[PDB]
Amino acid sequence: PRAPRTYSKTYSTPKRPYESSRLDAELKLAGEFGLKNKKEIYRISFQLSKIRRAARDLLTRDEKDPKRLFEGNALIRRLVRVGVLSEDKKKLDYVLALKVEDFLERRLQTQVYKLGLAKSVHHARVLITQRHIAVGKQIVNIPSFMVRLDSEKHIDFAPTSPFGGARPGRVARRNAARKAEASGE
Amino acid sequence: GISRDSRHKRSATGAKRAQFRKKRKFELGRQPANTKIGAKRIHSVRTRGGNKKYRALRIETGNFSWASEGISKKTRIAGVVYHPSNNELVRTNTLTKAAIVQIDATPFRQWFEAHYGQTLGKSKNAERKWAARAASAKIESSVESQFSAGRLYACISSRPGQSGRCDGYILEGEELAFYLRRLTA
Amino acid sequence: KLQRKNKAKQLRAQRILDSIENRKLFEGKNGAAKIITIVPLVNDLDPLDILYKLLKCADDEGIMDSKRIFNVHIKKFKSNLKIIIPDMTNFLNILDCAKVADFVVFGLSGVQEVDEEFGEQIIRALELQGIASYIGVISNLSAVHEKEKFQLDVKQSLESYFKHFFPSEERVYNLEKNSDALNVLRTLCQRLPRSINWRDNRGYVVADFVDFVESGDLVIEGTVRGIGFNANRLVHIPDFGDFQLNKIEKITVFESNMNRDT
Amino acid sequence: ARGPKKHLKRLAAPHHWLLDKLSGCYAPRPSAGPHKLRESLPLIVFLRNRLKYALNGREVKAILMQRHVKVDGKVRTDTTYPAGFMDVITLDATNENFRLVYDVKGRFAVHRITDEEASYKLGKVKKVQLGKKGVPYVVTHDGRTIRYPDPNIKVNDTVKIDLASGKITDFIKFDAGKLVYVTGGRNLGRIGTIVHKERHDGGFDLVHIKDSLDNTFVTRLNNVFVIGEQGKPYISLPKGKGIKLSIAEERDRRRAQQGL
RNA sequence: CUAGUACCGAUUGAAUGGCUUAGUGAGGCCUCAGGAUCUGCUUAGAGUCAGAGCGGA
RNA sequence: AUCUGGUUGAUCCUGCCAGUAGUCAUAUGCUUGUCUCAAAGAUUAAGCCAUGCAUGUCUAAGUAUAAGCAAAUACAGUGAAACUGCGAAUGGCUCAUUAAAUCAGUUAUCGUUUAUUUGAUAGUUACAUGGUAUAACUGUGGUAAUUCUAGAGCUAAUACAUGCUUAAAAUCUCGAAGAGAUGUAUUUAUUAGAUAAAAAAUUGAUGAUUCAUAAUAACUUUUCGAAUCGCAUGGCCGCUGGCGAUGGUUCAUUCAAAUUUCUGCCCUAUCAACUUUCGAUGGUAGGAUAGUGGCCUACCAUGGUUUCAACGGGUAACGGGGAAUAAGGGUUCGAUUCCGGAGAGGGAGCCUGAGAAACGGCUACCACAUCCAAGGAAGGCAGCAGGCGCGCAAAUUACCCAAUCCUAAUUCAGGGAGGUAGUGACAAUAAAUAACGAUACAGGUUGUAUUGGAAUGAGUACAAUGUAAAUACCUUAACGAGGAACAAUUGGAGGGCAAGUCUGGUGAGCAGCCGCGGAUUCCAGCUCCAAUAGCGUAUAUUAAAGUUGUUGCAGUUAAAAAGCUCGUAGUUGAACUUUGGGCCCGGUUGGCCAACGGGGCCUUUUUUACUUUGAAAAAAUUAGAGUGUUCAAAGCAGGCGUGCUCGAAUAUAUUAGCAUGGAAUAAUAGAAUAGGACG
Repeated sequence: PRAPRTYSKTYSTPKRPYESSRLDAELKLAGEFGLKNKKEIYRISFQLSKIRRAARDLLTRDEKDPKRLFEGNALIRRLVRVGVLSEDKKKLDYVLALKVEDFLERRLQTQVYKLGLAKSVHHARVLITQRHIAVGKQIVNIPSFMVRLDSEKHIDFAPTSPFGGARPGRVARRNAARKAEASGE
Repeated sequence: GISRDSRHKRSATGAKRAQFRKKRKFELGRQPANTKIGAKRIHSVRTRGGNKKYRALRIETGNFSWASEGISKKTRIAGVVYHPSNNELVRTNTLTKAAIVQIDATPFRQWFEAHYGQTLGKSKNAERKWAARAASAKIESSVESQFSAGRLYACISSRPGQSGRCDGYILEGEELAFYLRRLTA
Repeated sequence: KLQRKNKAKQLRAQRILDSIENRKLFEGKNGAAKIITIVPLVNDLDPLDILYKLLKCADDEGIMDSKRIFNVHIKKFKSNLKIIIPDMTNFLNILDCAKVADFVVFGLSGVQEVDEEFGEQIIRALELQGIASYIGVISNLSAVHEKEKFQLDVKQSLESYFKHFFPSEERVYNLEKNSDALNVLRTLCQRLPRSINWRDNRGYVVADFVDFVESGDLVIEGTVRGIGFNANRLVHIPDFGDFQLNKIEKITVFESNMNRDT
Repeated sequence: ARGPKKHLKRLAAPHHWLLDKLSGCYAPRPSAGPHKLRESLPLIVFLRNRLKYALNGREVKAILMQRHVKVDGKVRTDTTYPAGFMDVITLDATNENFRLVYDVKGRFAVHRITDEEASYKLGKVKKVQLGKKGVPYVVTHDGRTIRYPDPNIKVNDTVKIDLASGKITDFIKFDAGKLVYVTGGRNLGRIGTIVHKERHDGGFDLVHIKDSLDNTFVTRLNNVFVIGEQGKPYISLPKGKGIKLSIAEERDRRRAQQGL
């Protein structure tokens, strides 16, 4: 038979369910950034967990070990590109100081709010899912899309929508027609 | 049929073994030839790879070497006289490798008396040859005394059941003394 | 290990012999017929459409009349079937017909949905007296064709409805498709029904013919299906009450020996 | 199994062919021929996957049956014919010639050669012996047998063969200071010069190699192929001269040039 | 009264499996024989007219 | 990584239990809108099977008078049947047996067979031989019946069987000259295949050979050494010639097979002695095999294994790459996508062939079981689809060779191998169920209620795209929301453990545990909490668990030091032998200098364990570098002008074997009747 397709699980569940102090901290993030699930938080903390595991491992290696040089530089370079880590803090020891809010701040859903365009993080989510936002030429409709530092110049309304320059939507057209027809009465 | 596998034997510790697999074809054996003196009868058998073996059943003449004289002659085989492996082979006149047999002497005498010009018991071209050879006309007394009866002792050196033919050499020296003791005992 | 294995093997031999002992009753033309009853839940359907579409897949037109009971042998499955059709005017006669069946075939319409005042009351009542087995069938789904996806939308609705009463079943066949109708026919021939506890502890038979003799001596012939009969017993007929049998014969004779109940 | 096997499941194929995982269940099994299975390259893989001249297995057969392709100067039509190291492939239309030789990653390169160089190939001497009637012969790695070799030629030497006629025109002795090509194992594809050899009676001899950046490595003698004198290869080398680079060096060059 | 749980232990009832005493033994294969038939040559039947005798399958 | 609750009226311990989280671990209950991706009759029964299909194949180039078709008087296009050749030993399925067996890594054949591919290689013995010959075909028939087949009349070969033709010389035997013999294969016996170095009375290879190869005398019942096919039509005055196809002897090569060295496996002593008649361990000779060997036979000897666990019993036991569980060490699992082994209801035997002890081949017995004219005939789904039975437990009697590849005399035919769609809450990725103003009221720009325009896909559908043809996705004209009924569930509210002094009833129900009730714990209604297209329960297993403890437990009084002493196997065992000091070179890193490493010179100058470096350890999986699949799980791609061009890295992988540097730690050996060293 054909070779197996590989797949993997992307989140982890907190090991004590009813730790009351934790429940409060999670709900503030969801209200601040307009998330729909706790899973959206678990996903981020799962990624952050693995980054620390790798970084902490490398720090056992001596400086000028060729592996620490090669892979350590890759990891730092890759986080700077998305803007999670400042290019001032461009050193491996600072990777251990990142926290969840550093990643949520970079989601397309929040960037479309900080730029204007929308007027709440709840309004921003609606526009993305309804296909009004484009990055460069490509229409994007996923809220969790991580905006790389180059792309921020190119976020704007899509060419093929109202707000972007196309024809009015289905409901505006219906209203104009009935009123025009009645105005002929 | 017959199988040459090791699987059926006990182990060297004495343990008994369970059956691993059915008998394979690549490990077979076959039944013996048991060739007898008679009149020529030979069959053939188709072996692995498409090769052939010849399986002699009855034989009467062979090729025998006069090794110290350096010549070979075809001659008739008279009978079996001694066998190292099993005395029953003597009773039945069965031929195998290393059987001791008597052979008709007359082809060797006719060669000898022409080659050396001397009885074993005419023209310038002949006399000149005999004169050159005459220095080598001496022969072992234990051999020469056999020619009065017309039969010599010989040993079979071919494998008749594998190759279909019976060949050997005349007993000649320390070997002759050894078998004469065994044979008169 | 050997005697472990041996025991398991000879235990399996009993199970397999036991399965044969059950099946021999239906084994062939020499065996007993299986009693099928058709019950359309909507008058739109006409029960003759149901039976006809089944008989086609038997692939012997010699099978295929002023009557409502039919005896059939199916060469394709070497099986004997008796079909009973009730008179859908007489609600009480429906229950009496379905009371004796091994298989009840429920006819559903794709065009008109069952009415609560009548159609459902059939289903509800049959469940509470008990049913030996049941099959859901559709015969007219192509009457709402536009694309067969529209047929599938309806069929899913009917299955969800049907499963409410019979959660053991998850399929309703479409007889307009040869594959389904053959599948239904195979099941009736091959599979065994459930028992009915209160019925099978009694004896019962269905009349092949009836005859009268002089106050009368009514003769019935048929097949035994319950626990059995004895000539000293008493016999109930649902519309008429209790009566005494005087003789039995096997198609040897048995007679009511008067050392009997009264 | 009761006899020889005709199929090769994908994933079991040699990794240096660079087949993808998902496009099918099977891989082309090489026919019996001049080169060992594990280290040959079937023609289908060359025409389809490397040169892109064909889109399908079917189109590859359409090319071969027109007799456009010849290997070592002879026309071949078997789709799974096993070409191998040092062979010359010629496409007459398009007017192109290629020699099969390894990249430093240990893959067969697409290496173009002139119409002049297509006349000859090199061969490693595998044995030398007397045949019937007492005629001596040599055997090369690609399985040719050549009558009447020069009495100086010995095992492990390398021999230059004219593809027309098929006769020896030159040879080089195995000795220190020769150039070598590594043709197996972890160091496959590197080039250097012989420093010295280790004798191990009843075992495997080892050879010490130095490259032009004076890195050193060791390989079994079986993996060594002589290709010329110091600084004078008898054949055109592939791009990059067989100099291995560390992963840090490669990253720097790409972003320097390709990344400007 | 009924339910549940077991022991012996009678029939071998009537079977299944391991070990074992005695006796027998299908089939193909190898080998000593047999020769329904078919056919070559030969003094010789006629210008196919027989017979004999020496071979092969 | 390092939790919480439960033993006095009141406490601290030991100890076990309950709770919690994961599972490429199965089942099951309630619920279910969108995109991508995808396991699936293993567990019980290696149980039984209706019907259909799964292996055949032709080019210019073996054999054509079809009374086939279609249009160069022997033939000439295309082409059914049939002979001939090749294939059917691969693939696909399953896991019953099997515990030094299979298997893994690492070796060997100087111990052997090999269709095919590739490369070499036969001056040595008629202008074309015969039926000891026949299929398809024509024609006469038998039987209830099958891929049953008889009698008669025709004719081919790359089938079968026979049999010729081509140089010169040299050497040896016999005998003045003459005459005779010699290729290759088979069987035997002899011969060569050299070698450290000097003076007198020609020669190959290996660590290693009875190697490769050659020579002499013979042997064989007599091996091979072209009675074959296509295309083209040249040269010289009836002679000579080209490019291919198919065969054939031996050697080498390739795809392979068989045997084989070293080390490694789960539980059990309520298994301590086991093997040898009837091969157990060894020697000599023979037989048999492709070949080594007690593989088998004759004769002879008395051996072989074991407390460092033999032999016996058990496994709900095919081995490995691997999977789950992340502080570290471990524990549990691996029928199942790749590699190796075994089997085709159970045992045994064998034909054909390069290759089989074959089961979509045959023969017999044992157990099942089909048709019948009752005489006979036929059988093997642990291939694909499907049925019965079993059970907690698993899909359609669908379409196609378009892709991946394989087989054949072959570009063309065939392939349930393989692909496509159907069924599918096994597991995995992304993500709808509403956003924003006005007005009224309250608050400092945020809450609570009447009211208004905008936005969109779920769904449906013209079209194009997709595809072998289709469905769906991606794109799109028209239609498609106000209780936006286009209406989100599953478990809880005393504690462990987030959240009710609410309210009505009652005096069977709840509860893993402690407990409630003759009511904050039941039942009903409000309200509230948690996870959410998902949530609950049962069983097994891992972590928390230091309740299996090497890291790392405990034994006065809580479970646990044997009445006491001796003693074999096993584990363990005191100190000591070249140390110090000078003088050069010297690389790396940081400020000529310092530190840290390394080499050389001088000064009286046997055998193992351990550790470093290197080669090896298949791919997939794991860790990990690059790359806007719209993001992601994935994939191995893809960039740039609008022909050019970078890639498909790297690491890890106990133990055993191989090569190499070191000399601390721990073992072993040496000169004492000197029988010692240097001489």
